[PDB]
Amino acid sequence: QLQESGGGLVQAGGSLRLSCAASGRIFSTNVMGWFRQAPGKEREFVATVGRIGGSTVYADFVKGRFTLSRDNAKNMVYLQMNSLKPEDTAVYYCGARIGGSDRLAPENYGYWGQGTQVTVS
Amino acid sequence: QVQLQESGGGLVQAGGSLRLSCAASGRIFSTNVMGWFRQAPGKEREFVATVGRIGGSTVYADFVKGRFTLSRDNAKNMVYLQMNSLKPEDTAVYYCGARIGGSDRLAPENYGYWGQGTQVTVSS
Amino acid sequence: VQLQESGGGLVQAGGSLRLSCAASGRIFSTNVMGWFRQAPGKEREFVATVGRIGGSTVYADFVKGRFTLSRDNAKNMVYLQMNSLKPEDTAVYYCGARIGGSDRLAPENYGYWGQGTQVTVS
Amino acid sequence: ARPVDVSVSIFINKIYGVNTLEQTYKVDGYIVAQWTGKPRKTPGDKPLIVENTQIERWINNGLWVPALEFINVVGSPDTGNKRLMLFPDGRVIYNARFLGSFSNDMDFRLFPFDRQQFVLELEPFSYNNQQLRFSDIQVYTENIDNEEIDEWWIRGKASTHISDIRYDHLSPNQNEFSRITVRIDAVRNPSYYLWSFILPLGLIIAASWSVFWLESFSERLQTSFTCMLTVVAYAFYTSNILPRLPYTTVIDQMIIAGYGSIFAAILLIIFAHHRQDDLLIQRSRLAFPLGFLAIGSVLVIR
Amino acid sequence: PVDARPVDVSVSIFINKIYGVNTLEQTYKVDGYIVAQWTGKPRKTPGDKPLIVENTQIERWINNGLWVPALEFINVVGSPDTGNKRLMLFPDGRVIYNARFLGSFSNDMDFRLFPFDRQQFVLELEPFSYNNQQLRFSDIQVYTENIDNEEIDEWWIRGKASTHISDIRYDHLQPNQNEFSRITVRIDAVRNPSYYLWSFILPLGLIIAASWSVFWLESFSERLQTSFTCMLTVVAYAFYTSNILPRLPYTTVIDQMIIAGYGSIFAAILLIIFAHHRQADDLLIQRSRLAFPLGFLAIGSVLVI
Ligand code: NA
Repeated sequence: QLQESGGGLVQAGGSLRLSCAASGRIFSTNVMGWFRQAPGKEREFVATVGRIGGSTVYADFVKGRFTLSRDNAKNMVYLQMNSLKPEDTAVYYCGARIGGSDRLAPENYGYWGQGTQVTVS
Repeated sequence: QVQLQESGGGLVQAGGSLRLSCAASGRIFSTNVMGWFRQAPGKEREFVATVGRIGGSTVYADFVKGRFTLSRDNAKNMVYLQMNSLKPEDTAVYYCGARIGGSDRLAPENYGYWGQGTQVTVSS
Repeated sequence: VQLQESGGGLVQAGGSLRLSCAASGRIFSTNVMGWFRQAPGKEREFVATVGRIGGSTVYADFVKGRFTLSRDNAKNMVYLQMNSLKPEDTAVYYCGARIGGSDRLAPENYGYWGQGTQVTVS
Repeated sequence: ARPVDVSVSIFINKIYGVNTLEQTYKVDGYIVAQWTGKPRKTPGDKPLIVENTQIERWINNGLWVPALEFINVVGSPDTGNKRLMLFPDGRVIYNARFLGSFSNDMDFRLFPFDRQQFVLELEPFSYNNQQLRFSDIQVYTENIDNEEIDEWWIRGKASTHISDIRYDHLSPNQNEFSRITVRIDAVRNPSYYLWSFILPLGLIIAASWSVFWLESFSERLQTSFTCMLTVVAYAFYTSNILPRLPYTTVIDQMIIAGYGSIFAAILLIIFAHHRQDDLLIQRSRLAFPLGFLAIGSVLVIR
Repeated sequence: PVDARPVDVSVSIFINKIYGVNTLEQTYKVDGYIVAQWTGKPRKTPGDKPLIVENTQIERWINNGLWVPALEFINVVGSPDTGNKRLMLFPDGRVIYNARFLGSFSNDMDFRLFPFDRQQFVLELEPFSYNNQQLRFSDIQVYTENIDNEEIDEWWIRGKASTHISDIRYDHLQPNQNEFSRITVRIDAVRNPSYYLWSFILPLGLIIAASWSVFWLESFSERLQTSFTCMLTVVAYAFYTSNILPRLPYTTVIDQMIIAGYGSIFAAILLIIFAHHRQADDLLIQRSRLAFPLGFLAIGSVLVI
């Protein structure tokens, strides 16, 4: 089970810190990734950890504005989102990679959370 | 298994245009195996066009010289041969065949389930 | 396998000593023996041992060419000629025997440690 | 200064040579990389083609040609013919044929019904996304006549992604690289494994239940060893053909269930011969079949 | 005005993958990147920005006098497969060398406890031509792969990567010029015994145990003949195992079980004949159905010392 939080309304240019609590059989937070889905559009990748140590994979629209971090102690990941713009308005979901061979593919993620709404004017 | 029916040919003046169509029906899950052939009285059945191995490519006989185009409609299981700048030498009955096996897209031997054919005549 | 160190004692900065480690028991050779040291509060750290290829010897970074390892396979012994001592070298110098693995520099791959010889530099 | 927009096209001719143990596969194809440099003068103001060894002479003279690395290639790829096409307007097209061993995560636990994702990951070796960024990616694959003769069944058109890899060990905004990712989905052709491996195994395991129809404790126990020996004889038939893996597959679990079923019968047969002449429990000619299928369904819960 | 001090070289090793263990040769394959950094004399660059030089172009700079020292993998087998390589030249004098590599590496590997063995995969790096008066390693950092689930992997990495920086003194070589700086990396791993416990050890136990059932047959002829089918079943199993398990110059844990099976069935054959041909009584000593499995497990216990 996964639960998101930290969404809300923010002014264009502001910041938000999304949080994803993980519970259950999850040896490490590496398997977790962030996604977003706007009304009518498809669920698109946002961020997850890179294969090799020190690397992180971000969607092309991030452009250095977001930053994925992890708190293995609390078994969590955070998406620090800055310089937000109206294009970023969507429901942000937190997923857990359940195999496959594509970190950026929603098809390879299960245990999705309810999602947390992010709205930018 | 399958059956093929040509259509779209007729009489046209040198330089005109025709569009041949071939409709397939039966145990066929792709139109990639279909190929156009022609055969005028006096000569042997010679290859004209079919799909290439890699996506986006198409194989044409040396006598096409870019004048004929093979298009596809996988949804309707139909192939089309747009023939332009027609010459009097293009006169023949154009056949539509389905590839049975082998590994030579150009050899008619590897094609079966031939159709009745459509006559294509080009005058001056 | 039983190891017994010897040769320690007190010396002033810039002095010299010659440690000896006698091996008694079932040992295939002295290639498997290595010198370590442990100062109060500091971990037991590698000092020296033979290299994989003949003519080579592995020394800790702090040796800086001062110490020299030698062996008398007949007498079944290894010697450590320590020169140009410094205060930082004060410690208990043990003598271990490589018990396997492929990390000559790893104490975890050594055993049959001796009682140790104390060396103190002023 | 803005980064160079590099458009990429990957043509995949063949994917084959899966190494289950190493989780690798071979890929033969072409790679095309196009970008726009500064205008230049060419013979007859027409496009200039430069092939193979002659490329090196333009690079030595200043022509910028960035190295694009296959992130998931094992060893140096086998590069065949390669050319440049230099347009007078500044456009540059780099084209090369490659054969490479590529790696990715591959799970064969549902063998012979497993499903794999063949991946190519491409990234500039030295230029970050402030200097070189992939603007788009297109993939072209083989037009299949019929897949009944093929080992893998492709499912869907190639999937693509363009993302940014941020490295924490390069220390301002100069530690992100542009990465292309291509994915080909495929399912294993199970026909052979169904008919020549799974089916004969079911017959062997089922035929071991015949011992219960023998009318002598001597016959039943002795024949149980011929069955145990048949499962072993079948074990090295599967081991000699099925891929080498560091874990058990479906077939493997069947084989293990076979060992237990026969070993169970040995105990029951002996238990029946000393419990009270218990031909009633020897009438477990239906219990054993039922118990196996029950545990068998649970085995394939993955 | 030269600088005769040793050049300090900082190294980073990115390990992508360790695989392809060859047990008889005691080798393994490593794919990754090696990054080496040192500070030279400042220089002018295009636009006072870092200059990138890739692959073949590196050779042109070495011909012009740029110092780029060869760093040898001491424990590599053959020439490693070097992929892309690059230099980055900064105006202030920094030089960074980076290269993708694939190589086969050797080390002392002990598989006697197979399939429950632990191994130390090692990388040893040293300059090929420059002693520690000219080139010395100042630090080493190692970055490995981020693992999702280890149940699918052949090996499990226990603990972070260990590193060492030591000096190697060569006798075969002016004074103080016979010493080279060496980096050592160590990755501790443990094998995944799952596959070998369920597909190899467990079926072999049922076979040995099943062979103890010969004592429950009510005839000498049946006891001695079925034993031969049991023997034949252990031999048929030794082939299945050897065809899959790795080749070694010594016995493993599974090899000893197989030998134990041979010994059990052979011992039972001697007991079956002795009981029947010592007297004319026999069936009563054959009621050792309990005594034999205990003696086997008894010896089976003292084998674990
Ligand atoms: Na028999």
